This record gives sequence, C-alpha cells and structure tokens, in this order.
Amino acid sequence: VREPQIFFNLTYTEYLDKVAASHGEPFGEESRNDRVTQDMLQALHDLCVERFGTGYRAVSGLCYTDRRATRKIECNKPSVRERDRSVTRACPKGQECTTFNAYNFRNRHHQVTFPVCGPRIEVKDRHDIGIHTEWQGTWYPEGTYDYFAQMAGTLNGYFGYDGVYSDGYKTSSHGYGHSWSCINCPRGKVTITNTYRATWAFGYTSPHS
Repeated sequence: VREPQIFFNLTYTEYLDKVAASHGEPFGEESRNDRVTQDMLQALHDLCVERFGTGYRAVSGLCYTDRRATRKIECNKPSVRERDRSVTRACPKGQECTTFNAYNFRNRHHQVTFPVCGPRIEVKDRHDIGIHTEWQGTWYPEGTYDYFAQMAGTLNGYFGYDGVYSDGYKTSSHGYGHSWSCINCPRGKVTITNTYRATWAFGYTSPHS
C-alpha cells in the first residue's frame, strides 16, 4: 500500500510520533516504547555493551560539541547496584547530534532523553537571480523511507523533495518552514534553500518498516 505522508514544521520527536502512528528485545519499562524508538535505543545499548560488556543498557544520554558533535551515554546493567557509567562517542564526521525520548528499563514514570546522530547538510551554494540571493544545499538520503530535515537555529527556508518509486511514479513537495518530514516515501533527493545566509541543516533517514 502506497501512502506517503508529508509534514512541515514538526520537531524531530513529532516526526518519530508520525512514524509510529503510520503503523498503528525490550527489557523492563522499555516494553513501553514504540518499535521506532526502541530500535534507536537498542543501537545505544550496543554502545554500552561494547564499552561495559554484556547486559549493560543505555539509561540516558546527551549531545555536546568538543571540536566534533559528540554523544555522552549513561549505561547500567540491571543486575548491578552501581552508579551509572558513561561512555562518549563522537558522531561520525559530517554528522550532528540531536535527541529523542524513550523509556529506559527502570523508570516507568516518564521517558528520558537519548542522543542520535544524523547528517549535516551544508546550505552554502549561492544562487543569484536579479538582486535576490539564496543559498542551497542538497541531500541524497541513504522500499520506502521515513525522512526528516530541519534548519538550524531560528532560520527557515524552502525544503524541496523529489522522490521516485521503483516503477517510475513520482512524489514531490516544495514548501517553506523550519522542517520537513516524509513518512513512507520513495527514495529521493532533498534540496534546502534559504535567503538569509549560508547555513546548515540536519537530516535523518530510516527505512520505513
């Protein structure tokens, strides 16, 4: 069933809510997570296991920048009455860090915050028409896909998307705002423009389950 959905001006966590809604190994209270955020949390568990051994799980984390965008993740193993232990891992080069919310294994009262990386899209190719000027960037994101892109800071701009299904039929959008989201959308090309200055945008892509 082909059912692409396009949204402007969602936050990243609202994009993840739309992913979950389009479908409508957890331990403990992680049972309460949507499949989309649980898959993301499990990738953080993997980092805790790589750096604390079998059974360690991510219980929170954050973003910071020290030369590079960097994740700091708090880990604990359910068997263990010790303080949480931290592991730090830079985002891949060319990527930036944002956060999402999910239940950890021990806290049933509220979701906690976790970090996740995604490509930095440079918006710096200058276009001049008349005495009008804009800066552009293009992103080719990694069946169908759940795409997100947003401007950094308070800037807004135009988000352009051209997607193509395997049989050649097309889905496109072009609109102004702070962000753009595509749920269950075909592989495509994203263009971002703004009229203020050279800047950057954050992209995130995941296969649509």
